[PDB]
Order: sequence, then C-alpha cells, then structure tokens
Amino acid sequence: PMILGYWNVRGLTHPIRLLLEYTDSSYEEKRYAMGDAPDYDRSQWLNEKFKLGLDFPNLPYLIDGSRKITQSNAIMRYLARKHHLCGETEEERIRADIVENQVMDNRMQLIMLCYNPDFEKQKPEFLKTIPEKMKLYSEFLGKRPWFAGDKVTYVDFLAYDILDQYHIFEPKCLDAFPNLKDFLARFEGLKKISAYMKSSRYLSTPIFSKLAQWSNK
Amino acid sequence: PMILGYWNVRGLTHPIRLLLEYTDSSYEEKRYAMGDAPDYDRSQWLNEKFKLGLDFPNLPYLIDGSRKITQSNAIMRYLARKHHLCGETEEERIRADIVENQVMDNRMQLIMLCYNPDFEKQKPEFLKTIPEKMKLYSEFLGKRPWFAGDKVTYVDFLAYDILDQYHIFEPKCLDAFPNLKDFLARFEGLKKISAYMKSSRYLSTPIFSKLAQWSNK
Ligand SMILES: N[C@@H](CCC(=O)N[C@@H](CS[C@@H]1c2ccccc2-c2ccccc2[C@H]1O)C(=O)NCC(=O)O)C(=O)O
Ligand SMILES: N[C@@H](CCC(=O)N[C@@H](CS[C@@H]1c2ccccc2-c2ccccc2[C@H]1O)C(=O)NCC(=O)O)C(=O)O
Repeated sequence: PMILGYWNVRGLTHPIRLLLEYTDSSYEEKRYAMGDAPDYDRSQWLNEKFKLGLDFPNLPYLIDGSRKITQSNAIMRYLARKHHLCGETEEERIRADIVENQVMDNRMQLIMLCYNPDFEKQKPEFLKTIPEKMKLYSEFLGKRPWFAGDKVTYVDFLAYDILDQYHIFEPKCLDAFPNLKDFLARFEGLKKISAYMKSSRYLSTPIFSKLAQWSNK
Repeated sequence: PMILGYWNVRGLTHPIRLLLEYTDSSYEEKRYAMGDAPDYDRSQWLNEKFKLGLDFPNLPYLIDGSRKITQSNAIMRYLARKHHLCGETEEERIRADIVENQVMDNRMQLIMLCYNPDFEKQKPEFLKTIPEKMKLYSEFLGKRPWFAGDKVTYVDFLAYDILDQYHIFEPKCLDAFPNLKDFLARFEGLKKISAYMKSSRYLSTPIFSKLAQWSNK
C-alpha cells in the first residue's frame, strides 16, 4: 500500500488523509509520537529521517510505489493528478492555485498565534480579523458548490480543513456566511467522507503538538 | 500591459520579475514604498488595497486584462502555463511541486531570523544549518542542468532566487557545492536574464523591508 508519515496530530495533514479516503486509496499510516515535556523527544522520527530515501526529508511524506514525496501541497497535487481532481479549464486552475496558497497563509496565521507564549494576550485581536478572512472565502465561493467551479477538486479538501479549523477556534465565525456552513455540510456529506468520520482512523483533534497553547491535547 | 504590484524591495518577488523578463512579457510595475521607522507607513498600498478587484487582496499582485491574481506561487504558475514552462512529464511535475514548496520553507526560515529582534545572537545558530540546506539542493539537482530536468521550468526561477539570497547572506555557503555555483552561472548566463541585470529595472537588494534586521536598506 501507499504509506503516509506524519505526527499523531491533525496538524496540516487532514487534507491528505481525507483525500486518501475519498479516492479509496490503499494506504497505511505511520503516526510518529512526540515525547512529553520538558524533552518533547522527536527521536521516533529523527532516527529514520535520513533513512527513507526522501529528497528533502520532512513530515508529512508519502510513499507510493517508487515515488517518494514530501511537501503537503506537492502530496495533494500528486494525488489530484493521479485521480483527476485538478481544474479542467484555465479559470479553474487559477482559482485552485490561489486557494491552495491562501489556505497555507491562513494556516500559518493560526499556527503562529497558537504557538505564541502570549496567546491569551493575542486572542482577542486575532478574533477581530476572522470576519474579514471568512468574508473573502465567502465572496470567492459565492453560489458555486465547490471552490474551483462545477466539481470537487483537491482544493476543496484544503479549504474544508482550514474553515473547519477556524470554526473549532471560534464557533460563531461562519454564522454570517451561510454558503460556507453549507460548503462544510456538503463536503462532510460526500459518502466516503461521512464513513471516514465515524471510523477509528479519524483524527479530528488535537490539531497542534504538545507545545502549542491551544488544541495541544 | 500586465501590471505587477509589490513593494520596492526584492522580497519574494524576484522570480516573477525574472520570469516576466525571460518570457518577453509586456508589463509595467507598481513598486509601493513603505515609510521609515517607527511607524513604517504603508498607505501607498493600503490606499488601494481594496480598490483593485482582487479576490484576496495581497502583494504581489498581477493584473493581466480581466485576470487578477494574488499569491506569488499562483502568479508563477499562471505565467508558466502561458509560456509552456511547466514540467512535461509526471516526474518533472513532481520535482517542480516539491521544489516550489521547499523554496517557500527556506524563504520563511530566512525571514523568521531576519525579523527576529534577537538577530545578532540568533545568527550563529542559523549559519550552522545552512550547509545541510545547500546539500539537499545540491543532491537533488545532481548532474541535471535544471531543477525539473533538461529544460528550464518556472521552478528554476524560484531556486535561483533562494540560492542567491542565501549566498548573499553567507558568501562561502556554495563553495562546497560545485553544481550549485554552476547553476547560478547558467541561469545568470541566460540572454534575457543577463540583459535584465544590466537594466534600469533590476532590483537585487534590499531583500527585506525596512523593518528587518538584515538587508533592510
Ligand atoms: N511546508 C511543509 C511543512 C514542513 C514542516 O514544517 N513539517 C513539520 C510538521 S508540520 C508542523 C507541525 C508539527 C506539529 C503540529 C502541527 C504542525 C503544523 C500545523 C500547521 C502548519 C504547520 C505545522 C508545522 O509547524 C515537521 O515536523 N517536519 C519534520 C522535520 O522538520 O524534521 C509541508 O507543507 O509539508
Ligand atoms: N503567501 C503570499 C505572501 C503574502 C504576504 O505576506 N504579502 C506581503 C509581502 S511579502 C512580505 C514581505 C514584505 C517585504 C519584504 C519581504 C517580504 C517577504 C519575503 C519573503 C517571504 C515573505 C515575505 C512577506 O513577509 C504583503 O505585504 N502583503 C500585502 C498585505 O498584507 O496587505 C504570496 O506568496 O504572495
């Protein structure tokens, strides 16, 4: 089978785990565990980081036959090309490219805040920027069923994950944007997705490592 | 013409400027200035941020008629598809995808240090990590003339840029890596590039905004 390697946290790997399920991929995962404070040992990974034949050793990684990939985005794209989940027109391609990169931006923002020792000080302020962020996604999506247009593409798995994370962070953030709540429901309603969510493999939380100030357990 | 907007710094926009030049594109630039400390005024940009019809307003931006794009990597991809500078086979696509994202990781590491108020004390630690980073690029490229294979692709524009930035930061960092010095020369050796470098338009440094601790003026 294919092998997915990552920490035993949702982190930035949710989209790949969902896409493996949606495509009915034959895969097994290696979920590395980090140690407890003060040490937070990374040994389980570190011992084999440079023994896997990866070009640029990192987590997550994907092993698919003789192909070895790192970089979450490159893993998504690889799987999208494999299963025909890319945009079919220039218009869809552009939408997907922008979405993929914007998600990473909004992700880094949450991460950077969640790892700040001053998290509690900062929250209030970060919370005030949510509406403006969500608004942008809502207006982009509009009346379309999916982010790139008429069909589900790999970017919907990226956007699902980030909107879901923001929603966990702030329960009421999507209340003013019905199309986004609708989108979450539509994504969760995809048959393989609905099944996966009830399974033992589903890892919703924690999102972050032991080290973060939020969703660390 | 196409309009490229960004700060009046190199930042993360070098690859686009190089690419517009390499493909002989007709384009004008809007180089926004930032005020000096302590306020670091951003009004030139902010005065029009929400007035350009961008889906997710940001810098850089590229306006190509009706087409309005943000996210640096989506701009590279759009220009790459227009001019057939994408990988042609699966193998080249995967190499491109990984390098694109890896470059961003190595760019973000540099930014994190350069914006750290503990810059001078932090620097030593940073320097120790460079040899490893360069080694991975060196081993990945190997004996290939270009990053994706035997033809220049958009990713060579990204790789050029991050390799050059690190080389400016630590001038002895490529000495141990023959094929990386060769690559820089090959790339700078391209007619259109060589020509641009002599042009009024060329903007090598500052790399960072006025707020940084290095290459800030
Ligand atoms: N840009 C690369 C991310 C590479 C990276 O930072 N990987 C981290 C895990 S993601 C990491 C993370 C860790 C734990 C919990 C959460 C996260 C996470 C979540 C969201 C966004 C980013 C992260 C990273 O901090 C790592 O541990 N790499 C192996 C190594 O360096 O030796 C990619 O998109 O795949
Ligand atoms: N993910 C986006 C980058 C988004 C971004 O942070 N844009 C910055 C400039 S790059 C920014 C930067 C600025 C000056 C100098 C250097 C940099 C830089 C260099 C490398 C990597 C990242 C940066 C950013 O901090 C900006 O000012 N956005 C407009 C806004 O917020 O209203 C992309 O790839 O285009």
